[PDB]
Amino acid sequence: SQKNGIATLLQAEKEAHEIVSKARKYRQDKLKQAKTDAAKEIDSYKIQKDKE
Amino acid sequence: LTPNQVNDELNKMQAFIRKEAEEKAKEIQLKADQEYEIEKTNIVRNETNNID
Amino acid sequence: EFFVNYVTGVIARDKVATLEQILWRVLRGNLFFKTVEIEQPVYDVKTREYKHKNAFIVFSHGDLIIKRIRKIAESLDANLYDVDSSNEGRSQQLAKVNKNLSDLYTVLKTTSTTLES
Amino acid sequence: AYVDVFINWFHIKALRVYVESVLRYGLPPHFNIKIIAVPPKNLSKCKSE
Repeated sequence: SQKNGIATLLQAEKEAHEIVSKARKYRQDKLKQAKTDAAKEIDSYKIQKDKE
Repeated sequence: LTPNQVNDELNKMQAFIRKEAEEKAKEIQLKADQEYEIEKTNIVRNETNNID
Repeated sequence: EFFVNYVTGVIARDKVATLEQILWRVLRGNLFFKTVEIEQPVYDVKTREYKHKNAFIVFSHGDLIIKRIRKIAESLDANLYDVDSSNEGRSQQLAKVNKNLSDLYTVLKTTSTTLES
Repeated sequence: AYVDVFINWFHIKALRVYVESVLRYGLPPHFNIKIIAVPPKNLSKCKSE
């Protein structure tokens, strides 16, 4: 009516932006985690085979 | 004017926004963990091939 | 006063209750209806009268359903109004409307003297 | 075929109301619900109350 929007739709916009950012950061940082762990695994195997 | 819709509008709004975000979270988790797994599979074969 | 789906349009002054009940139905016991009668009634061309008209303001979660909303409104009576859920863009709308407002009124007085003479 | 379609014939409307109530009213999950089982010839009678 008067300013119920000020609260309700402000909350809706903030929550929408927060959840989309949450998904984006989750997928991003999980990809980076996969890449870093992959680097670690390849380094470990490389040093193993070099020692052999 | 109408009290019950006032009461339940944001209740249902947030509950279903969170159900949608739960589907989103499970989707991002599934795809990013699959990326993790397939990436490890990709790197291990490459390193093993090279040093073999 | 308010309260990505909000809609706005002209609603017949008399038929406001008909719309309110149609909403009562279509949205199945969930509504946020805010309307005020428009002072200084206006003209028209479909019936060509100094008609008595009102406007509407409603919010709800339906995104695709608004197809039916706008379709029924226009088929009965509606004027599309891209609006803003706050008063910030209110200033932008005031500016853009005032642009043409500053000059609109010329048309008549300009047209007068030529045909007169 | 008749006995088979029997159950779903009204399961459909069961779910219909199951969802119509929730979207209509009240908290999401559940509410009291029941099935009316009465002899005939009192339709408007019952409908009044």
